[PDB]
Amino acid sequence: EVQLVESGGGLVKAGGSLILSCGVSNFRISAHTMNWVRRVPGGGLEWVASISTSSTYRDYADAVKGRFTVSRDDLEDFVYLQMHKMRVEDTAIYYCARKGSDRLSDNDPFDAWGPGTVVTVSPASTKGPSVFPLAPSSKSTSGGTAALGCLVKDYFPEPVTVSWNSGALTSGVHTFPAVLQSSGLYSLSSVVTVPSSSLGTQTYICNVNHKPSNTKVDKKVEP
Amino acid sequence: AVVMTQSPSTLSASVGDTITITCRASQSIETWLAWYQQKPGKAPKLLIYKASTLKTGVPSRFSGSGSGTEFTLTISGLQFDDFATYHCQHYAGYSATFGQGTRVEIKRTVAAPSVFIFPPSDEQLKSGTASVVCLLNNFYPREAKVQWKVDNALQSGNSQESVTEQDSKDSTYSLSSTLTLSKADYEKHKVYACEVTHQGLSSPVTKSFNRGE
Ligand SMILES: CO[C@H]1O[C@H]([C@H](C)O)[C@@H](O)[C@H](O)[C@@H]1O
Ligand SMILES: [Cl-]
Ligand SMILES: [Cl-]
Ligand SMILES: [Cl-]
Ligand SMILES: [Cl-]
Ligand SMILES: [Cl-]
Ligand SMILES: [Cl-]
Ligand SMILES: [Cl-]
Ligand SMILES: [Cl-]
Ligand SMILES: [Cl-]
Ligand SMILES: [Cl-]
Ligand SMILES: [Cl-]
Repeated sequence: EVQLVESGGGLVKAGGSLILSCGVSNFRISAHTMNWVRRVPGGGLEWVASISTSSTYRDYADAVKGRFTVSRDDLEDFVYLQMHKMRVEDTAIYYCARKGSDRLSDNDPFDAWGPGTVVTVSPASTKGPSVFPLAPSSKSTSGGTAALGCLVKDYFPEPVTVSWNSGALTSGVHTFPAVLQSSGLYSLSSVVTVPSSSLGTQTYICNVNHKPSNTKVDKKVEP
Repeated sequence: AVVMTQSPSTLSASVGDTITITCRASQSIETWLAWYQQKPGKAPKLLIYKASTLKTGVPSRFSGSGSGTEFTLTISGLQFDDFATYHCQHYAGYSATFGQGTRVEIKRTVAAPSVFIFPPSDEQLKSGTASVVCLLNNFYPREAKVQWKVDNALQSGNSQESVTEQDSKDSTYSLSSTLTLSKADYEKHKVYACEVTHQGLSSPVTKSFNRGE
């Protein structure tokens, strides 16, 4: 009859944050100390955090202290777990659990548990971009002008910086705002227009810098 | 149930101009109206509250007026710092409602986009993905429509757009549209077309290529 249900979950890159919530049915949380527990991939359970009635005492596993926060909402019956600076070892199924028994005492077991929500922390906090040419052709000519560029794909987090020819080429450069792809990674293109007559008279190199991953890529764009 | 209506939604002007932005309420709101300034990627900043009271730190070239159902933000002597979006807001004890925003930009003449298309690189293709890029360059005003057609079948759900901030030298915008296909899907079709509609184009302009040619 009593039920709990966790919401939030899924994939987080190392160093990231994720917030979980717990809602309930057929009881009021106000009477109960509420807990978060997790089941790690090796199969064992780990107590994560406890929050007492009226929030007077909040307690945390050593492994998460200073990174996790538990809160409660007694009027609408929710418990929250904020998780920050997440680590691979945080990867687990997370359950909210009530401390309780048929008759309440000063120290009861966990009598009711949610079904769990899976939280996965990927080890890579950063990912350097892949850089592809946007090659000039008759299809990227308009009037006496040619366009060329670099597609800077699949990096995380922002930002990347893009120069052209080590900073010697700045006129006619547009570096677009990044877009978040459904993959969770960023992409942008940097383009430059030049006279069609300058093609073949020099090289064009985009210099891509991704500070967060300490990745630098130079890409030559021809013809 | 209070609805706020802001006009115009885009306002194009020059440095030194005096401009007026209007916000009207669907029912009387006394003087319970605020104005915020917002720059791209930043938080809104409160400028004026109770219709006419400037927040500390706000230069006197901003002024708010009005009461009841009609309110005005006036900026007297536009500076570069003032090009931004302005939002009006009715605020009550337990709710608020905003106007739709007014984006204040630099005025210039209509300029058609120059359109450019880029097939995926052979390098990218090897790794299983095809990004097809259409560039709309140096156009004004910012409103523009791009449609992708693959063997004349209109595409939906598989492209993303990005637009630049207004250019500091020629006051134009540029836009990229990127079509992303699996290599498998890409190799199923021949003609890839970017069709562009813009006020400066008498009829829409299509740039296309044939895969592999
Ligand atoms: C107030 O009683 C609550 O808190 C108790 C302790 C103090 O956590 C616990 O044993 C009870 O089951 C209940 O959750
Ligand atoms: Cl797991
Ligand atoms: Cl029991
Ligand atoms: Cl149980
Ligand atoms: Cl992983
Ligand atoms: Cl320049
Ligand atoms: Cl770097
Ligand atoms: Cl300030
Ligand atoms: Cl803006
Ligand atoms: Cl064109
Ligand atoms: Cl151009
Ligand atoms: Cl994209």
